[PDB]
Amino acid sequence: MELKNSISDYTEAEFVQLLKEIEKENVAATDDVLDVLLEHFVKITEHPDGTDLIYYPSDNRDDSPEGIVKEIKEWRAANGKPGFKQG
Amino acid sequence: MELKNSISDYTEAEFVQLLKEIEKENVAATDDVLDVLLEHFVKITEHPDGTDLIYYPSDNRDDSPEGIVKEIKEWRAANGKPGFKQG
Amino acid sequence: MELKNSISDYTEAEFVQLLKEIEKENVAATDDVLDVLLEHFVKITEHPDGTDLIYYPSDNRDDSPEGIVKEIKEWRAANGKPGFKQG
Amino acid sequence: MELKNSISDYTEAEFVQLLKEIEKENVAATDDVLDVLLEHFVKITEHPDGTDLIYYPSDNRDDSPEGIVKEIKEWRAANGKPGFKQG
Repeated sequence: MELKNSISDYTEAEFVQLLKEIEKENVAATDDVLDVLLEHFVKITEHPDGTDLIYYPSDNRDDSPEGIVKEIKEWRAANGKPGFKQG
Repeated sequence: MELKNSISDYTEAEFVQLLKEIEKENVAATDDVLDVLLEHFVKITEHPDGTDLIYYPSDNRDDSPEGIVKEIKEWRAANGKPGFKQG
Repeated sequence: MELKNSISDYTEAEFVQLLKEIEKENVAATDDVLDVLLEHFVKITEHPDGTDLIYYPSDNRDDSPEGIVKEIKEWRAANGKPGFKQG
Repeated sequence: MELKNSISDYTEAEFVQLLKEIEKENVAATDDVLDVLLEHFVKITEHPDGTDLIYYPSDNRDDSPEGIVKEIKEWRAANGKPGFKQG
């Protein structure tokens, strides 16, 4: 197992792909994979709003993976915390 | 016959027409009008790629006035920037 | 922190200010801050010449912050890239 | 010209000098320069508490460039990550 524990463990491209899986499982017949991916997303982002980031986007941004990534990046910088794996 | 300050001064159809006009200017005798048009495109879109959206387009997107508009709306939306006027 | 990952995040004045700091750090007894600012400069400008603009000015151009800024301004404009924020 | 891409490029003494300048930059009304140094700090250390290390120090160690450096050193060694250049 090649486990990712924090956001620095990720690159903006790998995180975008994790968000695409979530979108894929959101439309899936069952929520079994979805429930686990949501828990992982909440744990690696450390953002207080949790899954609200996915389900309730602020009016300005959209709920695309890129818009969510931009939201996280901005909030990590604002709070002086490390972001993704820079590349 | 209006001076357009930003993207919110354009409806999407109007912008697609502007792109069509850029195409014709591309084959005109001089670049005098083309250059003013290209500078304006950069100004209103604010996209990092600039005129590359027209000339060295993303492969995962269709090279057409509509493929161009799509990319523009998506990048702006993802980035929290205002889009086109309604029409 | 506030992220400024693009030239459009700076007005020309803020950029001249940035260059003024580089000018100061360039003659300082320590180079630590200088090196961080030089990498930022190259990354936000995207100019193929990089730091040569600061150290090796063209024959009619200056290595003053105002002249380096003018050179970036024209270069991006000529190449269909977005410019400085409003101011 | 080498560019300090990681903590491996810094000896402890250089890093300390870097934090000393960040601490005066707080005196600097150019948050633009300070924000660039802070982004670099967070990037090279990859420590969880990011800028908290400098601003909201744990009252467990000393609030000084040398105290911040010992902690990073400690955390990196505890985490199996590369440390500072020897010198």
